[PDB]
Amino acid sequence: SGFRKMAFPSGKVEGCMVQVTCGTTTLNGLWLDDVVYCPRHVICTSEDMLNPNYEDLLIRKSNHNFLVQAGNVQLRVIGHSMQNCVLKLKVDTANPKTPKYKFVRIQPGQTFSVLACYNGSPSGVYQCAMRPNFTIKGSFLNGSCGSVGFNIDYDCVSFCYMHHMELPTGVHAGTDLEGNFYGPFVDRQTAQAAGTDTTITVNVLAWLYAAVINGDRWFLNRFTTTLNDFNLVAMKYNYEPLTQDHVDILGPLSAQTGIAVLDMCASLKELLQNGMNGRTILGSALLEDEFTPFDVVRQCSGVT
Amino acid sequence: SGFRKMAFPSGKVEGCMVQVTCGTTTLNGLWLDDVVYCPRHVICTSEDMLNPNYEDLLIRKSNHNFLVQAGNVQLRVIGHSMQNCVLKLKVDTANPKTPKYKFVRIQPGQTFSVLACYNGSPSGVYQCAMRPNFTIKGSFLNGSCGSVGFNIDYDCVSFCYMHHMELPTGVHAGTDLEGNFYGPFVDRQTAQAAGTDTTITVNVLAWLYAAVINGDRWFLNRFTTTLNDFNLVAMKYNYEPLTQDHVDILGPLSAQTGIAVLDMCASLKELLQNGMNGRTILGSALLEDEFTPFDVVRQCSGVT
Ligand SMILES: O=C1[C@H](c2cccc(Cl)c2)CCCN1c1cncc2ccccc12
Ligand SMILES: O=C1[C@H](c2cccc(Cl)c2)CCCN1c1cncc2ccccc12
Repeated sequence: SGFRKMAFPSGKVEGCMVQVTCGTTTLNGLWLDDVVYCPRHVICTSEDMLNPNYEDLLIRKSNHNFLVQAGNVQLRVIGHSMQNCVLKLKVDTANPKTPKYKFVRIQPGQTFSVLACYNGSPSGVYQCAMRPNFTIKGSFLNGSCGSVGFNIDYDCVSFCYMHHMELPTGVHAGTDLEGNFYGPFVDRQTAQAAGTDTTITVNVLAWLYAAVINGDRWFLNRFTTTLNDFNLVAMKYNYEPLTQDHVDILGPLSAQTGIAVLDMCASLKELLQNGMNGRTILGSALLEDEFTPFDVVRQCSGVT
Repeated sequence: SGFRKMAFPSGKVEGCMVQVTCGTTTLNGLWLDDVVYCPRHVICTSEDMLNPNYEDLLIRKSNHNFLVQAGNVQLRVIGHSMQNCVLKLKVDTANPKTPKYKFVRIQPGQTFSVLACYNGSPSGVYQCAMRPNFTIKGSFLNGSCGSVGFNIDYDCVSFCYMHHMELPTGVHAGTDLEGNFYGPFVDRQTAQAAGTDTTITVNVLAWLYAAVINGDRWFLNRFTTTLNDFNLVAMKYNYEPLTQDHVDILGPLSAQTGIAVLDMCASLKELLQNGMNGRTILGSALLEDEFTPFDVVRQCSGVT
């Protein structure tokens, strides 16, 4: 029993973190095999962040200008190239701690663990979600760029995020491991619109299923609804429209609890229309949307 | 910017997790140097959990009855002994992955990271606090016993908790690494009273300071209070009484923000008396108490 905002164990990712310095800028890098991946703005000073021409700035940089340190040892840089918004620094030594890995571009609403890093050293791990507006509500200070987001399937690490930027709003933007930003964001210090952040409806329903499993049942009611009726309410509350794909994914949790997905939708509808009335669900006074249906089954079954 | 319920990186602890089996019972063990620490109820079947005589049960067990597996390799057990509620299994091989470590008995209100484990394999990491009633609101299923709680200071791991039990209430009880339970709990399957769970006032104030630092300021008011006046309100709301020691520890956050500790107390008093009125603080609709003043400074300064 108990339901926590749980992150994946970070050991496999810690063994990949390195420090990358170029000129006066220092950030984190990800060392997998003989390649170190990092945000391309490592070649930038604060001044050229206003309007950088990355290709022109990179021309002034040679292999020896990229200092890569793993713990206390220096890595020899034998190659450099820019792939979208990331630099790939080829080093002469394969990371002996490279786990089995994949690079994946996650979908909005999917969750992942972040290993926040400063100077190539890990400071903390937390779980978060890719918001529908392609931002992440992280916890990142200056120097945390190059910190990565990931998921683990038994022994395989699927890297899905690389931290690059903090918006003036305090939320975070970054890329997949091929250097493509999630959302419309550019690696420029300019005013950028994040967009309307809607609630991940399928995740809130999964979390309601987790609450029933863990004993919190006060919110279950005598009502049902339809997908279209529920969606009229979800629209009014800036909740993502629920589809049959979402209903299908909630299948296992619906079977585990014996509560039909549309009946759970009616409970959600009533919570949206009436509020929590001063009560809590799984120690929260708001509807939590950073647990996917897969996360709930995993945490409630103890997959290692 | 951003404030997350952040856990320590778990790599150092993952390298210590092993599986311990005795008879038909399997749980987790902690391998440090040539010793494996685990809950003493590993010698128990479900039947003798009702009223076990651990010393009599242990008499029927020899070194070869304790199977200790680290990954896929078996460890040879050359010694066994019971220290309070934990067993110490001496093995013939020192853990090559043993980090610098200490065993510490934490104080109620202190926080720590938990690496939940099943069959000696890590499944997830989350941050939690030792409640004033000596329980932890964890996320643990059957098989998670022997999972440990810890803190990290640069490279030293301070082990502070070993999971043993889930109370009928759904909360968790366990021991320090010398086998002494936190609180009044016994390792018996019997009805046990957890006690009144009060809110950790100094932690809520630290979290309010973190909110001001991260930009959420709506709750700051034009009022002040005294320690005695504040405590009259804290009593009414089952909040821990605030002392001058708590005020002194909030010193650095008070200096960082320029908000006197008693002025922040008045903001807290008003939030307790008036509620949140449908608003949030750091993405929460309730007052969060699982961040110590040390946690807030660390997360807001990026200590690795
Ligand atoms: O956002 C940035 C800068 C930036 C500006 C424009 C585009 C890009 Cl790609 C990056 C570069 C310096 C580091 N950085 C930061 C990244 N995360 C958290 C931060 C917390 C406080 C202060 C800066 C932070
Ligand atoms: O609580 C217990 C049992 C127990 C009973 C009485 C005293 C002691 Cl020391 C231990 C032993 C089996 C595992 N266990 C569990 C520990 N944590 C989470 C659990 C979630 C669901 C079911 C059992 C859980």
